Amino acid sequence: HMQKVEVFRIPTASPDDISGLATLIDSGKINPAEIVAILGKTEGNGCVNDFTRGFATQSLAMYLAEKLGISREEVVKKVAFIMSGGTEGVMTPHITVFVRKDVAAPAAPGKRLAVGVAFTRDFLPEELGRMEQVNEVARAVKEAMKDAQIDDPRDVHFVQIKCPLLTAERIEDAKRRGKDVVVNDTYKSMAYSRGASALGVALALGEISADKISNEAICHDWNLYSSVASTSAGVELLNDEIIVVGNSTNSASDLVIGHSVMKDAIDADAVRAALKDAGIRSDDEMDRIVNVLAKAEAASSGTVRGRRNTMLDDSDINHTRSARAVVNAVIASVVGDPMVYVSGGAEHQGPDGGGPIAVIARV
Amino acid sequence: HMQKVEVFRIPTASPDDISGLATLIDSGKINPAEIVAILGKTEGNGCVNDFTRGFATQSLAMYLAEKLGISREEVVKKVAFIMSGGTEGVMTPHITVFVRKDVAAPAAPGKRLAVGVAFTRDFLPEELGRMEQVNEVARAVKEAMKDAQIDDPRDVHFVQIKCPLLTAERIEDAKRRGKDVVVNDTYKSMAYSRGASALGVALALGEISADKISNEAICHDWNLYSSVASTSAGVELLNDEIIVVGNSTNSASDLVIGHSVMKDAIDADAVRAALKDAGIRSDDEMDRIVNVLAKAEAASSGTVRGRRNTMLDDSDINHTRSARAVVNAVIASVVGDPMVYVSGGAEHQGPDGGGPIAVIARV
Amino acid sequence: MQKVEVFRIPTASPDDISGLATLIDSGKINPAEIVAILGKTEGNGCVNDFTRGFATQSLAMYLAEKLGISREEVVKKVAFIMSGGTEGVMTPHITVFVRKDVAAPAAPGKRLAVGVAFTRDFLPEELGRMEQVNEVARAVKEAMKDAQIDDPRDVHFVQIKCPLLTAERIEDAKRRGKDVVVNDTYKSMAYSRGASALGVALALGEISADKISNEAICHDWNLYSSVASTSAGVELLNDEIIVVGNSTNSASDLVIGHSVMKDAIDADAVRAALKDAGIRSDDEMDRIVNVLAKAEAASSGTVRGRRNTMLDDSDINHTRSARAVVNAVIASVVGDPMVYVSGGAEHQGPDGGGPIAVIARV
Amino acid sequence: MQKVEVFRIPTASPDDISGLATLIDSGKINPAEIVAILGKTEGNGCVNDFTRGFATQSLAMYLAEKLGISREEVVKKVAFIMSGGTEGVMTPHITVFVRKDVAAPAAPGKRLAVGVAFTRDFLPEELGRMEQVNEVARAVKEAMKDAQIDDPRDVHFVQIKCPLLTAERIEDAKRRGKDVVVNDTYKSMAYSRGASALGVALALGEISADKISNEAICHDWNLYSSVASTSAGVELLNDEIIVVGNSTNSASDLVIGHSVMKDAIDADAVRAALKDAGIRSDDEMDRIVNVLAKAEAASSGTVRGRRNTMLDDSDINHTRSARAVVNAVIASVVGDPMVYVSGGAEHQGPDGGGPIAVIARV
Ligand SMILES: [Ca+2]
Ligand SMILES: [Ca+2]
Ligand SMILES: [Ca+2]
Ligand SMILES: [Ca+2]
Ligand SMILES: [Cl-]
Repeated sequence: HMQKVEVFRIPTASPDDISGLATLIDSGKINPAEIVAILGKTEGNGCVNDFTRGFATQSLAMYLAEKLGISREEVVKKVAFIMSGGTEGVMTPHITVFVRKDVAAPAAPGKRLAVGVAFTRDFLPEELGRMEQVNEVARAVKEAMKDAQIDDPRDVHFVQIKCPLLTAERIEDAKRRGKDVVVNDTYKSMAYSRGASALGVALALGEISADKISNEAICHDWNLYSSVASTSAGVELLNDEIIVVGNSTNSASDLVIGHSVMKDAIDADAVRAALKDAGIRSDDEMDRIVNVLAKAEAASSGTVRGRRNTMLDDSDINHTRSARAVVNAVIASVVGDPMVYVSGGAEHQGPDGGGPIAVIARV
Repeated sequence: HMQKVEVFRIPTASPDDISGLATLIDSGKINPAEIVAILGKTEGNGCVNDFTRGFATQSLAMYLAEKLGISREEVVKKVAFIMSGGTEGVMTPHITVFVRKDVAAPAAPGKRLAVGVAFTRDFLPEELGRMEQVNEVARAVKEAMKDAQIDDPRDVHFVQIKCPLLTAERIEDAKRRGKDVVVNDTYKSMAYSRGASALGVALALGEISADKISNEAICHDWNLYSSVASTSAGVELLNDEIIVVGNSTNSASDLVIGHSVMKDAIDADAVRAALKDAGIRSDDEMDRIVNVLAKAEAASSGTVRGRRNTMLDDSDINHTRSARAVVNAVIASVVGDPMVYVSGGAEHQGPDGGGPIAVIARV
Repeated sequence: MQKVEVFRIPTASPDDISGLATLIDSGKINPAEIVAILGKTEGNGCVNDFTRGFATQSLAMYLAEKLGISREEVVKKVAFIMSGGTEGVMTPHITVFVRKDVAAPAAPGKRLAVGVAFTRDFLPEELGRMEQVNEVARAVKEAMKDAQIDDPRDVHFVQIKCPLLTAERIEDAKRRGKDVVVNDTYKSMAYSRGASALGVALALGEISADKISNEAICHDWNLYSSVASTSAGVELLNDEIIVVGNSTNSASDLVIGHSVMKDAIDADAVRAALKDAGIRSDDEMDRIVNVLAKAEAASSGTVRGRRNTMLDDSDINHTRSARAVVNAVIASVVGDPMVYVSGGAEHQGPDGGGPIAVIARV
Repeated sequence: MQKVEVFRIPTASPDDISGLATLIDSGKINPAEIVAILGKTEGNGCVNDFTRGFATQSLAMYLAEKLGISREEVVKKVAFIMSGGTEGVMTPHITVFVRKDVAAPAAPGKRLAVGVAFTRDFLPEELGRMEQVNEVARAVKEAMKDAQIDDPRDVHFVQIKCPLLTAERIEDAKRRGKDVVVNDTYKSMAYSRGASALGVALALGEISADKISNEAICHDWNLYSSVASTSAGVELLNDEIIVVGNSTNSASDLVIGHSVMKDAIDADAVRAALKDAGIRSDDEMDRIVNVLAKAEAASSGTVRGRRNTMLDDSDINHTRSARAVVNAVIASVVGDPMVYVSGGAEHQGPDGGGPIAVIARV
């Protein structure tokens, strides 16, 4: 069972811009029936009140439903739509479209890019940031691995998740139902949803043993983390959507993925290590990049390499916005291109203050 | 001898503007040795990273030290400096200067304005938002009442407090010392400091019995509140400073204070009730206003009179900023003047979504 | 006979159509008779506010599918004016205008009437200039006819959506060798709003044409309309006009009245607008359908002699602050923060003030 | 013979003088030899940033008390340039310049030299206009003399603090019958920065006087200085100038070099500036005293053909975003986010770029 994955990084002019995707479909380069996932950077604030994420998904679902002659509801059941808000600094809004199809092809000369998709059930507000979310995410990650035809967790290089958050109305509704939520704070709820989801990845991949994970460890024990999880929260969904990206011997793709882990927000060495892991060994081979995907965050200590910063004290600009600008700038300075995927808030994703970074590259 | 309190509401051009106070001192209207407290609205963001509060205090302490021929340290030991940041909407930056004269003259008939000042000990970071802060504030409020020569809590109409907050550096240092702080969030720490301080007022005044107050109730049980507490947090101090304002039979002041409680952020009726309680019975009598002092906040329900608002969901503008703009605008529309004191974050200060409102008026 | 019905509907998010769908499914609203929807959407109300477009897309998709027509036809048939920015306590909502033909006598006197017109698309270099003024003026007169209002004194509110400049549009104009009115995205909203407002004043006879030139736009604050309400967005390239007034040829059980806020804290003008709409005492406040107002920071940096930081605050843009203030003032008078307040009142009321209208049940 | 010593000191808050006090109390700094302090302070770096003034007041009060002189005399003697905005990972700090007269001989080649000069106060209506250009140019020449630098090729960084407009100052100008360069407080910072930078270019011969006019300021991006670094603030009414370069008549154990970032992600220019200061490999990075750079949003709204939102974002002003980006780029090259990055680079390097200098131990 050979599958071919193709990946298209498409600049966008606004959250609702489908024109670049339409161009690739109209020219025959993309059969829209073979799209399995779209990962976006959308130009809202990336925090609670970011409606560019939902706007982008609605616009893509409308377009694809009408191209395929099916309902928007069926498109959303069939295709993962993960919109990561926040395009701070020089970060360029874009979408990354994953196309997958069965092919009649012989055995790869090694392992090549593979992608799998799985969705969880919807969560009650009082399940976010708790073991209910951890365990359901872990189940879905294992399902997505099977979908990708990856049996060895060491061949998984990036697990991208969209997960829910709490709004004031959802917290108050939980209160009226007699239920207490993990945190009575809309912005901080994103951290708990991101972190519980990341711990689900680590559980599913065997990066952390189950006996170490409990409600009390979530967003507290930073010794527990996944080296490939990348999680992103939004008002526009009530479940978790999972994209597993790795390499498989059952892949006929002309692409590979590699990764490293940024030890902190300015770790350009880790960017170069991720490039090398994807087969890019010199600046001359940089044109083989399809995209770079990374997590960024403010370290809980309030410092980087012992130097204070204000990210956790700044009441005007939220810390995930600042972290995204910084890490996108670092990556852009290495690869010469700010149109790369950077997502903020890296709870249990790499060490405290760091985050996984993956590169999808042409062979 | 006999206390006489005079109160001067002075517009400012910037946080460091001492010119209006200097004009009143140079004219002989204010003897600087008789200043006991200054309550400011300063034009920073009113949140964690607001340095206009400390800048204003430093500028006033420098100026008064040089006028009095004493050290800045002595001025700060002797005079309360309470700088409430955040001048959103049309709210006009200003300071309110409290002068206490000792006069060999009769008391005025009835009860007239009286002011008392007390400072607590410094608090360790791990004490903010907990019973150590509640109980020490209650002790100091009783001391300030004695300083004001008010022996009946019913004659206390406004208790204004400045209290500390947590920064990322202070939280990390607490962690290094093996201590758990009340909340691992700088902005939310302001709410816990404000709320514990307000409960200390309620305890001291007999508004709430001690047996109802515990660490678990702080910033949770909104049935517990003071009807006169007004608390404000800042990076620029490590203790609580307290100004008790009320009326005393042993006073020669030509001023009185009255108050009410806003039931919600748009309760103009409560503004008019506070004016009436201070002897202002018609629009023509509003020229007797010296200042209006009020607390404002976002209700935990995310609504006002059943109508949703975004204050608790908005990741760009923090909720205390929004609440200050709203309540200042409401008061300004009643009294015709936006140069009034409005402070945001009213945990245990009036009901959830409301806050105390006092008026100092000429007789 | 014309009969206008108006529904103020709370929304849970920019894309929330549930309240409108409830009214349609119950038979209160025939979707074919909707002529305009005026929204407050919870984005920042400035340049990078996509809640306006998200709301319009969601409503157009819902109505297109209910009516069995294309979204393109819906947007030609219905004015969608989405005013972003729900600061302070201001409650997100939509106001739906329904116009029916009824076989009943016109009501005594004058009753609510509405008209809609659209302009052509504008080139970036036309925004904030006489091209926009004159084309809006033509559309306003067209919308007056649509409303069957002959006397401009019977127009009480003219709501407009107009375009703005983004960095990409400015750069494209540069590449084409064309200078724009201002090389500033946020300020371009002011020029678009102001030129559109002067178009209203021109069409209504509030200001004679000889007084208006490119040089006076966003400069001569003596020139203003007392009924114009303009709002800018990235989501359109033309101007959309809703004229609201009263006509003798109307059978609506609603009326509209208005006043002008002299400044951002002018509660007296709120009460005057209520009275102009027939609400003369507090106990009649439940006859409000909605209140619609413009708010702005005064160029002097003061209100009633008192400084504020609106024009100096680099964190929060001045139209956000003005909306929070004026919504709070109105809410404190009427007891309800779910009213329409739009910021940036260039040539709309005096400098620092803005028109305020009340649609009320008779 | 002049010897310049430079101390980069982390700060805990805008008013933190403890690190400087420690260097004085240990005998490493004689406070009477301080000639300039260049700070990064943690306010927003825009109009309503009072951390800059708070930092200057705190340092002037500390130094006045240590020296037994008045604060007023300290401010007449020492340049205090506080650049607000510490976005991203940028670490608040101050850089203290100490100049000693020493009997030592002629150190081989050229070594670090510093000079200081102040302009007169400007009226608000003078900001962004030729009067500011010309007065700054005269002060830059005076500062070069103070530094004992006669050749403009030996000037590597000219750091300036300059004024801005607030609403109150604009109203003052209007009351006096004057118009200001722009009726926009945030944009006024760009005009003050840009006019000041053109004054540097004029003084250094980087542009000819006949090419500079009021109309060119903040419009002709072909006119720029490759060493000017300008920063605006509410806390002063004049321009303060620090010229940093190398002189044959210097005994400093430090040198300065520079390059120009072509855009906000130009790490090659960071490396070039390091190499120009004698740092030839990653293992010599420990010789850095500080890195000083200008950052800005390009007028095109793009970096290397890729769109960004810096000029469209109504929540976060573009100089805040540019500072975060360029500090992150420099930090990733040198391994330390405690470097000086200032935003808004009008006529400082190309459009979208800015000068970058390195002070390094020999
Ligand atoms: Ca992490
Ligand atoms: Ca309260
Ligand atoms: Ca106006
Ligand atoms: Ca430049
Ligand atoms: Cl109570």
